[PDB]
Amino acid sequence: GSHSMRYFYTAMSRPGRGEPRFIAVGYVDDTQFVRFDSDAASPRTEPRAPWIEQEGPEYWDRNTQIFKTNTQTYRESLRNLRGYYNQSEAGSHIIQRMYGCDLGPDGRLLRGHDQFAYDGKDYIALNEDLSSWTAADTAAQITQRKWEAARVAEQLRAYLEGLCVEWLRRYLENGKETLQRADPPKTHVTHHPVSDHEATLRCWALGFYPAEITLTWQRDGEDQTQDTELVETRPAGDRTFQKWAAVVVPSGEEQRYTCHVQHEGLPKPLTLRWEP
Amino acid sequence: IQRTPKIQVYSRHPAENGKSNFLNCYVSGFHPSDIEVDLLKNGERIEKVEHSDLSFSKDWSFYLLYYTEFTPTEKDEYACRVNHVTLSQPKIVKWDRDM
Amino acid sequence: NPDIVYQY
Repeated sequence: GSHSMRYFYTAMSRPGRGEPRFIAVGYVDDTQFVRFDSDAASPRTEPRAPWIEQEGPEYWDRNTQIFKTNTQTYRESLRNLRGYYNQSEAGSHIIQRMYGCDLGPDGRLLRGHDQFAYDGKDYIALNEDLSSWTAADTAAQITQRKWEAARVAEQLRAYLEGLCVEWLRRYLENGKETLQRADPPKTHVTHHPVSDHEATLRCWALGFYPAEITLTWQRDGEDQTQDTELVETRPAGDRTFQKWAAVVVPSGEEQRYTCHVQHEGLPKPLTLRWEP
Repeated sequence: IQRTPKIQVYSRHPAENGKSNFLNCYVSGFHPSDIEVDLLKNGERIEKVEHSDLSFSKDWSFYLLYYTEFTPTEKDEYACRVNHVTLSQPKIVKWDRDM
Repeated sequence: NPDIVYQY
């Protein structure tokens, strides 16, 4: 299947409550495998998936050194961005970074990613070409000029096409029993009368991995997009995810509705109905 | 600047009275990242609650899972109480085993 | 493994 590696960094200032917190998490698909938190009693890169534990001492020391350097760099970036936006020293601000690589089903690089946000708004992003930038505003253009002068895009391209892809392939092999195992959803339809006139039909998908799924209701073979209440896919806490889609149907008309399930772990897409 | 959290309260496994399970409170779609989440049992704060490491979605919004071991029963009421800068008062979302 | 590439 298709796989990706992503790192998510968040630096948050908190004036009057010490220096900005820096947190980094690493994921392979929907599985987190590392964390670093500058607010931990003894900040260090910690394993969060069993297959990463086999990495040696140099791995944990090297990752810690990088995240500790990033902690200092991001506190400087927060100071710079407060000035680029003429903001007072009173408020709390957040910088976020996401980056990583996507591989196709053959293990070949599909594309790289490297983007940033300031206070939850897009700030700067490395374009798909891994050579040019898209700045959201005149403040991000200052960062773009600094990064263009320092050949940052060239270093990121080298990482995204090289080390990102090599480490992702290694993690995929080390954790092949889980990372490369798609667990299909366990599916069922529940019926809940709302009144004498209507009932809710709820189509459940439980125990699936990865998180990507498609769950829809059709009425006489027609998509009920506007009438379906679709909850966000949510983690069960054991690596798996859950999701449901609900439609309110007139009493007696339940057999006109079918629930449709698409998931990587399903050989063929499922069609379910309420089974009274 | 600024997004209110979405809240879901649910069990890890299908709920069976007298059988040990995990009560989850998933908070997502919020910005900034500071958030207060409590799991409640009959309106009282459950003391031993774990949470996932802070992460975020493609739209930059944060998400966290708060969880604890619980044994559901017919009479015990469970809930999740959430406060965020976007909320004037804490939001309570009751656990309903059908959702 | 993370990258080793900057202040804004």
